[PDB]
Amino acid sequence: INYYKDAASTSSAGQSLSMDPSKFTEPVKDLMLKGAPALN
Amino acid sequence: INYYKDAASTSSAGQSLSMDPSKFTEPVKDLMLKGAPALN
Amino acid sequence: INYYKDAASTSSAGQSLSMDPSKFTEPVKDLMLKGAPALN
Amino acid sequence: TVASISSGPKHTQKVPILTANETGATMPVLPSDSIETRTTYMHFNGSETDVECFLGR
Amino acid sequence: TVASISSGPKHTQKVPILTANETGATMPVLPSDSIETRTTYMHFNGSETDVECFLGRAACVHVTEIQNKDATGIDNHREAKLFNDWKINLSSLVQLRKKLELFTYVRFDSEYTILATASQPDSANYSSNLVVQAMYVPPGAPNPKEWDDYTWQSASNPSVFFKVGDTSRFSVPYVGLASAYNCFYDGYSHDDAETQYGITVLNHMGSMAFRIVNEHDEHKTLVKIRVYHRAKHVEAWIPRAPRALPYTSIGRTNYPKNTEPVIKKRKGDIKSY
Amino acid sequence: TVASISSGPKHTQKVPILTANETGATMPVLPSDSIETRTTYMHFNGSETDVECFLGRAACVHVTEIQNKDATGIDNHREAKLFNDWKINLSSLVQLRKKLELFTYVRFDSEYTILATASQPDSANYSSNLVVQAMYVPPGAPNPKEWDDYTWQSASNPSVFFKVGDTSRFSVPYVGLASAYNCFYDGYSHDDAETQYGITVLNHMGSMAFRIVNEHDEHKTLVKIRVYHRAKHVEAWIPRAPRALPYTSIGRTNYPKNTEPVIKKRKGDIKSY
Amino acid sequence: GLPTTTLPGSGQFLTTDDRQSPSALPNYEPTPRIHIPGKVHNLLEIIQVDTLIPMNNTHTKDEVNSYLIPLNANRQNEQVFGTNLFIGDGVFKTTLLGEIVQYYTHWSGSLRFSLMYTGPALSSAKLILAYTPPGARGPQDRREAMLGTHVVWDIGLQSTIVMTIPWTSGVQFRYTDPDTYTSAGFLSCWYQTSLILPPETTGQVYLLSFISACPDFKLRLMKDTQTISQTVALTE
Amino acid sequence: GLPTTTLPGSGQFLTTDDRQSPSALPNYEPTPRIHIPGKVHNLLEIIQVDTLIPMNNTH
Amino acid sequence: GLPTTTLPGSGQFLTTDDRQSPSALPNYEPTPRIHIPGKVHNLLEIIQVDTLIPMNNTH
Amino acid sequence: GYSDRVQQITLGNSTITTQEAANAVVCYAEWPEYLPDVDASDVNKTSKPDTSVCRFYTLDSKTWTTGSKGWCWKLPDALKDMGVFGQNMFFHSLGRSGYTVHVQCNATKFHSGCLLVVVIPEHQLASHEGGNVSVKYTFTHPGERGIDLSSANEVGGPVKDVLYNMNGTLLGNLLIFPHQFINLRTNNTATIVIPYINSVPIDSMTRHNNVSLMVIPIAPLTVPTGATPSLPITVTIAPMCTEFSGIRSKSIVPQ
Ligand SMILES: COc1ccc(N2CCN(c3cccc(C)c3)CC2)nn1
Ligand SMILES: COc1ccc(N2CCN(c3cccc(C)c3)CC2)nn1
Repeated sequence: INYYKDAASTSSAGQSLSMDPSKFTEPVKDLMLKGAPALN
Repeated sequence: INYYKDAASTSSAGQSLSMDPSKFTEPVKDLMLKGAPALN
Repeated sequence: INYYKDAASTSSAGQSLSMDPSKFTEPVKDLMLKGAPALN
Repeated sequence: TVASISSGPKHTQKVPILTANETGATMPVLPSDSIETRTTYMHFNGSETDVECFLGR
Repeated sequence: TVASISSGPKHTQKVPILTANETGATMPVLPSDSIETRTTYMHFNGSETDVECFLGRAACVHVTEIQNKDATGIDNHREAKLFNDWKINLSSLVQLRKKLELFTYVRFDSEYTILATASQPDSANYSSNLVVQAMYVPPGAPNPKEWDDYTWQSASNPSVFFKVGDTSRFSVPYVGLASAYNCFYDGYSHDDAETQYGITVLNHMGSMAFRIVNEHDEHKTLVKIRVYHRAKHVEAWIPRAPRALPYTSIGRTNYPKNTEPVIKKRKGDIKSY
Repeated sequence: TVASISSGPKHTQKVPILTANETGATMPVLPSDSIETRTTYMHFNGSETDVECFLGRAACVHVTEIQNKDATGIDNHREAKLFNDWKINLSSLVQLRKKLELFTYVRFDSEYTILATASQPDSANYSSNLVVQAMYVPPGAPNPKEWDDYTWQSASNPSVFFKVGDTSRFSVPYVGLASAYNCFYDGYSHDDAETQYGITVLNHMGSMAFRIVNEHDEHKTLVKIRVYHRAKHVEAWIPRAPRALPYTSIGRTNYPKNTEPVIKKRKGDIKSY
Repeated sequence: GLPTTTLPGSGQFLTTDDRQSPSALPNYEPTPRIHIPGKVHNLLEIIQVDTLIPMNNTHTKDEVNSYLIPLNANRQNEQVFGTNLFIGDGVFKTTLLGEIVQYYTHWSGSLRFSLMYTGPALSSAKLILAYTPPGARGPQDRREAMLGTHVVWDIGLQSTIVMTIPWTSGVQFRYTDPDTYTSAGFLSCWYQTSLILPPETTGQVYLLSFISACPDFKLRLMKDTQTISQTVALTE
Repeated sequence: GLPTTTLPGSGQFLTTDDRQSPSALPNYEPTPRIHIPGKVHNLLEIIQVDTLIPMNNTH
Repeated sequence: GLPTTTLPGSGQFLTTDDRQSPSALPNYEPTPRIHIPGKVHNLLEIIQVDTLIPMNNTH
Repeated sequence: GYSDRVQQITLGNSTITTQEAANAVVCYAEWPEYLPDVDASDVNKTSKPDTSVCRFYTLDSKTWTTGSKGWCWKLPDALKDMGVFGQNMFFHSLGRSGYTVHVQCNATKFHSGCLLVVVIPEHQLASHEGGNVSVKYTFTHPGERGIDLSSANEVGGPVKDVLYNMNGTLLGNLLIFPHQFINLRTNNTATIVIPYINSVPIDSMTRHNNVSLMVIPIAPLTVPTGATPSLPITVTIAPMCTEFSGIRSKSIVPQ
């Protein structure tokens, strides 16, 4: 129950439960498959 | 939920969301169309 | 009504109403029947 | 809500920027009447300028 | 539920009262196996003997003390009780300890309650109003050194601010490394020839830090902190023999030498009533 | 969810453990690519590492102080701490600062908490009860000059009145000019040859003004204000390397000269354990 | 008027509680969000990116050189480097992994340790990396080392080798601040055959080493880092 | 009696909060509204009317 | 703002009361339970196991 | 027969071929794109010179020697003088751009050495003076010359200490930023595609640089016996999806 009118006044947000490290761990242009050779 | 009986005791009103500047910006008797000459 | 998000914050648990002393009072490998001889 | 629409070159006989202020009106001229604009949205309602808000603290 | 059924005379070849205790069992014998009984009902559920109930009331687990005074020229705040930590543990006070050690492994959430009262043992014009800060400094975190360190910013560490005379209350989930808390541990932290023995080597939940936020007034004020602990959501495994001798140390089973006989000697014979 | 799957001997032409790190990727190698594993489940969600959780607890962001005393003959209230402003910023204290600067841009609502406690360092008959007023003087608003200016009428400016010893609490929406708060800014406010460099030229959210509403009693009373800040509704973009050297200034990245080696030197060889 | 009773804890301020508050700026409209590449949601997302380990810690002031593990041509049987696995201390401590682990009290999971070789292309080498699970001492010679988790690495076209320290543990969580009961083992590396340089070439070659966490990883019970402190508030 | 806990901020007065209050004049009937030309709803309505700029500020 | 009245007993701490509290460690995930033989639920379960009586108390 | 190894990038009227690549990085896995209306604020139609600005400019070459500490360029600064890109830059009030960065360094199979090529969004530098000394404008706008981390401290300039990234963070952790290594034994180029990253939809190109490109030797250069002890490093950069807005008189900037 929100007792207040504005959105800033609500409690903390709830877990992204998004999670996708590939923008950070695999930003390569041509896809790399694990197990296939790195450099062909 | 109002806890009180009288109307003065309720919280602030809620946004007019009315908004019509023409009583102030265009109080002319004969309508002016933008693009048409001001004085004919 | 829980007012809080985490489970640790809820009140005491509610009675097991489990109760089974046999793991402590009769942990014998071959079942003993009351009334039958203890050692055959 | 659009804050500005897209508008391109103009070569008209219809000039929205020439007016006669002696009339007492403020003609509703916009950026797109005199330069070439691109679309943009308002993203805003004018909530905090409501008179209830202005006199309500 | 019947507590006793009706039972009459018996002249059988089926004797439920003769058993062999060498087997390790406690055979479930009842009054009606050996006298003539009448029906009676239980009228009772055994509600208040549930382990949740047994371990579920607040017990005092710790009393410490800090003072508000001018720290000017104090070379060791910790030592002046300008602030004080509490290497957290429940073995300190014996009442709750004997209760928990009826079990080998225990698992439960804790709901702590902190009462703080002030004392002004020497001439003051008044009673000041102090705010205590209690900050949980888990292992691996900077440890205060002064009573107003950067530490006390406690940007990542849960801390509660309450007023002396009031009480603070907050529960914490079960923060054991394992699946349950060991009440006993017959091991070492590694195969070292001189490393400690027992639980102590598991009890490593950090320490609680207390301090007054207020600067000093003209008089000195003693604030004494009492921490209460209530187990909620209790789970207990493997019952053990109750503690008979007195305790000597947090975390070891050791009893004092030349202790006194714990079994009351008869005033009379074996035959005495 | 499985944390590890079962995997057995391998004799392949398909080698997942040989890679080329020059590419910039971190290939997702697992225990089961190089040893024989058994199934195990995660039993865990990663809840407490969510950025909302990481930045979502209150951190102390500012400690200031004001006093209640007779202003008679004071030529500069601001200077007597009759009242005190706080050119608002979060770079002041380092605990929360290192946490935020793990990200480049951050966006979130703030929930501030203000604790005020009083001190009476020199002889008083009693402890008075003071009411603090905290008024947010955004940029472009009249700035107090005296501790009881027309300013403090604060007819259009949000202000909160609470009692010393108590706490005040109120949150404010994300009031950034941009779409997010910059944690870093490699720019200037204009192409001037001598204009400042860095964030400072963006941090322009005004300042918070504190004062006691009470007139003076016979003694003097020191009131020390602590502002706590909790981010709610957090959004963070572009992770960066954590801060290694100490901080020297609000808003610049500058570290101190002749600082000390931040990497611990081995006591022994590269070969040492 | 509805009858109430207040409980113990009333009026306290717990920095970790999460409740509603009045907005000081009623009706204010925040700036629209625009799109920005790079959003982070979990610290678990970022500790999977690998970063360099200053393994060569033996210097006396921080230098680019403590990131370089040297290799000697023609040595046989010998040991390249050694370290314990207290990820919250020592070599690991300044790495991004080390640096984040320090915001939490407990960790569990697998680690990924990789080595990228930088020697001339016409050279060759075979190294063995060994993980020694808790309970034994840091290995003292390859024979000892090779009886635990190990990978023979053959230096080739494929420049990096990724070793995983699989989670080997009784207790399901360890402390990030070094603790005995909770300790994780040792990591060592030895020549399997030996580094061989081509003609016209000379000197030491170096390996770069990285550390990142497997998707396996768990961190819990947040706390304050020993990695940052201060003595007076900063100002502008 | 229902159990409660009070949070930080209890008793504060925030000049910008918006809540209910008891009416001091229970049951009073305000004067009827009559029509008046000119009602303003938003300050945004009025800043669109143009006004003169003292551009020649040099006096 | 809803009107309330506080009753006698407000603010007391009764070591035996059972209510909710804020968690100090929001969002923390406890270690999984594994199976352990021997769980006790009631003290009534254990007082049915017999134990020896030092009847010969005369020492 | 496609290898990760050979590549061709054609952009405008200019083409690059590499026969020894190591894939390419696209920052944060996003490719440069123009500014959508939903994200727009300024009402001005923007100018998109296309092929006259989105081509490859090769900056002047650097020389890696055994004593090199590393070099740093800022964008869009480094290009402030390249062809029509630069003119547009000084002539509009606002502009926005992504880039393709191609760093080149070839040697032989007897050399060793490894460079880190990294892009840091919002790289705010530190003053070597400490305290709250600022870093003057000119110092953070080196132009095509970039900053040479082995040059001497100057007054009003930034600190040039490599183990600290010019800001109080450790060299070892730069790997959290989009980056690629050039290891003579593997690699001979590094290519990174940079999408536009800012907290505003469009900004000024002269008062704010939005990325620093940094090339840092990490494993020292080691040449074969009696080889000349140095290699040149060349940086070629191409603006991509560039848009300029708010045209006028032509900015005048310090120095
Ligand atoms: C021997 O059994 C136990 C049982 C519980 C227990 N702990 C002590 C630490 N405690 C704790 C945990 C988190 C925060 C705070 C303040 C205290 C939880 C209970 N310690 N030992
Ligand atoms: C560097 O990042 C940030 C992040 C948040 C922040 N602000 C400071 C000002 N603050 C604020 C805004 C409105 C009213 C009051 C009292 C304080 C909001 C958070 N400043 N810098």
